Amino acid sequence: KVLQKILEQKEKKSQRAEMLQKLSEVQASEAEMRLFYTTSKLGTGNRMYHTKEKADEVVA
Amino acid sequence: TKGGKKGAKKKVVDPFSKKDWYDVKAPAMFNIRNIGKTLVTRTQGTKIASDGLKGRVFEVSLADLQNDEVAFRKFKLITEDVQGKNCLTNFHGMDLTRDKMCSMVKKWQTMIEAHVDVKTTDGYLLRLFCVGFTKKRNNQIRKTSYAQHQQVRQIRKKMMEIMTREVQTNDLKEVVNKLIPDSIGKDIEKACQSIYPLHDVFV
Amino acid sequence: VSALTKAADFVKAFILGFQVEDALALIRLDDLFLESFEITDVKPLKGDHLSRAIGRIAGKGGKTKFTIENVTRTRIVLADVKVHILGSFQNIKMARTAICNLILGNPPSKVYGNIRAVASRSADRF
Amino acid sequence: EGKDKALKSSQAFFSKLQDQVKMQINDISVHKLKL
Amino acid sequence: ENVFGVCHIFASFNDTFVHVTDLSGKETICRVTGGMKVKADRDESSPYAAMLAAQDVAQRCKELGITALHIKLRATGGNRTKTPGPGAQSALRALARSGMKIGRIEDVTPIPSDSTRRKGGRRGRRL
Amino acid sequence: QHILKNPLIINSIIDKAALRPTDVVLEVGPGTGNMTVKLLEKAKKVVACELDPRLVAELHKRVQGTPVASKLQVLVGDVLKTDLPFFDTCVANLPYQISSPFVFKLLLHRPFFRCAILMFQREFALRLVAKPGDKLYCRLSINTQLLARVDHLMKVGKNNFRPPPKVESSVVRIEPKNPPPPINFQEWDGLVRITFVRKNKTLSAAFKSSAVQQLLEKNYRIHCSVHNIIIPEDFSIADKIQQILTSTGFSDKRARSMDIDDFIRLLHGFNAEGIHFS
Amino acid sequence: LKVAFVSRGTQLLSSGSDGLVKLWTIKNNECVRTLDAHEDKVWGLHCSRLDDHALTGASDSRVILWKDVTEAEQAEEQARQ
RNA sequence: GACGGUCGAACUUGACUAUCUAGAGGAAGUAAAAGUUCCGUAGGUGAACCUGCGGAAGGAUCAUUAACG
RNA sequence: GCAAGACGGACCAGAGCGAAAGCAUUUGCCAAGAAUGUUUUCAUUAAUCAAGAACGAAAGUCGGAGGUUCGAAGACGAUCAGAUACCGUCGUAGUUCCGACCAUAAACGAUGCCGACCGGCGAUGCGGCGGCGUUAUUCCCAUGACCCGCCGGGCAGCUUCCG
Ligand SMILES: [Mg+2]
Ligand SMILES: [Mg+2]
Ligand SMILES: [Mg+2]
Ligand SMILES: [Mg+2]
Ligand SMILES: [Mg+2]
Ligand SMILES: [Mg+2]
Ligand SMILES: [Mg+2]
Ligand SMILES: [Mg+2]
Repeated sequence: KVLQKILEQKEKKSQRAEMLQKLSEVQASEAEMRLFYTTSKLGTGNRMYHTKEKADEVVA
Repeated sequence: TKGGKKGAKKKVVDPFSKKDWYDVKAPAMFNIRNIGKTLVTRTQGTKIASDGLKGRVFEVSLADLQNDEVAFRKFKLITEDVQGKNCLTNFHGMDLTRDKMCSMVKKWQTMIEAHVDVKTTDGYLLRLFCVGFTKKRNNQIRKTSYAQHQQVRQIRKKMMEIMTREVQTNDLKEVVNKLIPDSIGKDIEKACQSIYPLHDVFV
Repeated sequence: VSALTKAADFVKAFILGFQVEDALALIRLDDLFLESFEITDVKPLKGDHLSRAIGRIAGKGGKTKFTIENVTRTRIVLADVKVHILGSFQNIKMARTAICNLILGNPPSKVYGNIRAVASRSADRF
Repeated sequence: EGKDKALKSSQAFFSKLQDQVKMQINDISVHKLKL
Repeated sequence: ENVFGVCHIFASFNDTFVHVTDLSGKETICRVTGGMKVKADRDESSPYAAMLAAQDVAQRCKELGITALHIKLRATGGNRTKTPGPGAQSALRALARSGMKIGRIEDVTPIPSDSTRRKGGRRGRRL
Repeated sequence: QHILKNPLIINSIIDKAALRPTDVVLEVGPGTGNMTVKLLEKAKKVVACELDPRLVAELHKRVQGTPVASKLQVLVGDVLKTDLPFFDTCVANLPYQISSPFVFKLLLHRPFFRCAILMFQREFALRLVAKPGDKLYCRLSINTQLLARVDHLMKVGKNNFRPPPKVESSVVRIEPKNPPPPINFQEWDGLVRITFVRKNKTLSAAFKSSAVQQLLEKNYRIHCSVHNIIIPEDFSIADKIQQILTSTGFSDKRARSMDIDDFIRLLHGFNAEGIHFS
Repeated sequence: LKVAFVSRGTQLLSSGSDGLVKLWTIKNNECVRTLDAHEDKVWGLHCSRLDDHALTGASDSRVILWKDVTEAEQAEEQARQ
């Protein structure tokens, strides 16, 4: 069975290759990143949504 | 140590300048008619002093309404009409003081409570609450005076039918005259002697 | 003018269960106060656990009650689940802290060490 | 120097780590002595 | 005769409220809190702070013709403690010293029949 | 404060570290210096760090009168506050109060270090080395194993410390991965937090949370506005997430049994339909 | 609450919530003088075109006009010596 | 869109010309001031342990109390 | 003044009920039950039990419905005394209901069941019997409250001989 685990190992290595590749193109823009709310503020309740606009600063 | 917000503090003028004093009157049900004074702002325009003055509820001890009556019973009076510096009130409710209720509750006895919803002849719908306590005998050696559950239900059944009958047959004027000396509660105490002796029976 | 108010407090202390000589301080001094609370206020406790809480406050022969009794310069009456405290404002706070620690389960010996430190450190103790 | 702010939470850690990846990707005088 | 008013005393955990209204309780005459007198958070609930608040309230009613007061003592109620604190007692003492006439004393602490869970958990609070 | 008193344990920990002669050793909490003096024999330089000042003076008198005294260098203060000096290996009996922030401080330190030998509480250490499927697999494990290689070396008993604490101890070796994986770390943090609120729940039930659905719907509406995508009136955020979970085949999986590769698959499936956690 | 540059941008005038006005020298980071004439939050602070005079205003209902007396102070100390 | 005329700020490059400030030094003169024990279960990233819910004592009880001129 | 979700203080007792886990607002309905009373009936139909089956606090899992309060987790604000040691604000899952699972607790008298035998003394809850006297009274509803003696089965005590 130890031989089978070695063969199955290459499959995991191979599948990680394109899976990170496919994730790259689907990413969002930088302006879109700043607008999103973060999950770490879920415990605060509805108070995370009182902010109306926050990403108002940018440097060219 | 903290600056606080800019401004955020206004000059305050005296509000008593624009307000007027009114006299509140109790109905003819009680001996004493003048029960105090109240304050209201004048008619500025599109805001009526009479409108804000109506609907106010006053907590008056019955000792302030009768000459020699007990002081642990309170009456609720609500203003209904204004007649030129004379607030005119009507019966709105009745209640007992907190300390009187606290003192009645001992540890080695049974407490029976009942409530009804009965409409008077003149259309007033009322909710009445009654309370009673089991009484120890004069020659009793036993520590506790507990009533069995069927005895409690029989007493509660007699409470409701006495309260119901004494309200729907009379009108609001006659009911209040019964409430002042608590004749309803004393009638209930006599009727329940055959089931289990009781004391401190009150509405 | 304050005569009638002082007398009403005095009889109230006796009704609560305090000694007559003990309550007499309400007349002679002008800054004594009464505080009350329930044992269930500090911790929700039932049955035999509640009984052990009462015993921890009193101690054997009431010595635990007397230990805190003198050091805080206060009179305390334990009426079933109700605790009544007579003393000045600063001294009530010291006694209330010590009694609360006993209910929450601290051993009396640990409580004794703390109250000694608090009393000694306070330079002005009226 | 007050840079323990990144150690407060994991999201603060990843925000600092994300920017530190960016920097790696993007990336006395003789007069005083002789004269 | 004496003009009557109603005075509400709220002895909270960390503050004391002295509030005077009419007999109906709808019109506010004057309110002073313990924090308005003392410049510290230790002593907002001290009996001395309540005494100063009572004197300012008591003198104010004198110009307005109010001479007699009914008193409604109140604690926090609810799940929390049910009895008025020492600050409420000091305020009543100070009010009588000013010469204000005293009516009837009533405790108006909200007493739940049966209430929700109190904060603190199983272990307890106030250590 | 606790002092390790067993010389054999001190020797064994040093043996596990490579400790090349030219290496610079960073040491946190030398204490009396039993572990410190042996490192000075083999290491080019030892940068000790002690918060308590009186121990620093005690450390100096012990090394004084010895040839290795010149190599020792001492910093006084909190290491978490300040930048770490350049070092090759780290061997330290850490104060357990700062066990968590120090590990992430090491992972954030560039230039890279070869390895770090650290002492932790038994419960803390097992969670660090936990693999998927273990009861102790947690959010700390997946984040630490993402950026480093973590191994368990030995267990340390209570008797070895004076005074004896009531918890057990063990030794853990940490080696960072150079370079870190090329993923968006803000997106990675958001996904892991949602799944690990109840790590033994199914993913389908985890995403049915009312708090989670409200957060995901607002982020989706922001994303649609930026790209001018029209949202239908009858759109439900709950149906969209269920379709994504079915497509990835992760609806009945549990976060306790998910490794790093499964989360990457979940991240791409969610990002494909426009759901970005950030 | 307020900071103003004085003496050709070489000294600083500052007001605080306490009611004290502090004069600073930028080179040495040292408070030359502290002025106690207000008991509340000093919201307003202005200086003239010439550095002779300055104005202050606080939450207390008082407005105070200040004038630089450094030149008069140095005259009095020298005459004694 | 095109031309003239008029008043023209603001720019670009050479050449003169006024002040203010930067650090590191060198050679002097004054002065003697100053600084509780556990059970079951569910979690944890300032874990020498903590927390949520429900249990146990295998944990130190003082005082008043029928009615009532 | 209006709405929503939970909760059933004081009376509440070492009292009562249930196989155990457990069980507290009024009124109505449905089925069940202990003890007592019996000059009713059957006539041994019984005891203990591997296998097998029903139930089983709290927490927890799956699918729905809701969400006041409290609240693991998480984010913020602080972090004095000190062997003196875990706060504050917001508050995720949960805590509530309807269905399926899960089958564990210091789930204690740290103590198998059935039967027989083996000391006194009073109280207490229910049922029955007898009674000098007090106290209410019965259209319906109801025939009770206290005091004394006795008999059963319970919940608990104070004292003890032999063993
Ligand atoms: Mg009730
Ligand atoms: Mg359950
Ligand atoms: Mg549940
Ligand atoms: Mg659910
Ligand atoms: Mg149990
Ligand atoms: Mg057993
Ligand atoms: Mg019974
Ligand atoms: Mg009987």
